[PDB]
Amino acid sequence: NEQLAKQKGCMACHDLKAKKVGPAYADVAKKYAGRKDAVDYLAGKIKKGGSGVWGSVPMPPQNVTDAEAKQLAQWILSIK
Ligand code: HEC
Repeated sequence: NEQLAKQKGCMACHDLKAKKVGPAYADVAKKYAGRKDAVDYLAGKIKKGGSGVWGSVPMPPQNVTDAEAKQLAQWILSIK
């Protein structure tokens, strides 16, 4: 929803249409669509991190469960 992206700290480097540090959620959903692994793939870089798709900025790992992480990839996609 929204309170799940604040208490955690994902909005720190993200935002619907507020290009700041990380890739705004909106842009993240546009990068994928119809993929058969957009949930495991996204949530994958969510519970681990990495870089190379948005530049060289190496994103840090996060401490989230595969459940809330799955809701962040399914919710981020539902966002235009
Ligand atoms: C800044 C210190 C960040 C914090 C804190 C979080 N994320 Fe992040 N995220 C960041 C960057 C720089 C990137 C892009 C990697 C790069 O090339 O630099 C990302 C990317 C994501 C993605 C998409 C990755 C993909 O497969 O394209 C997701 C889904 C994502 N981030 C989720 C996420 C969540 C849930 C966070 C809170 C726990 C979070 N990020 C924090 C930078 C930063």
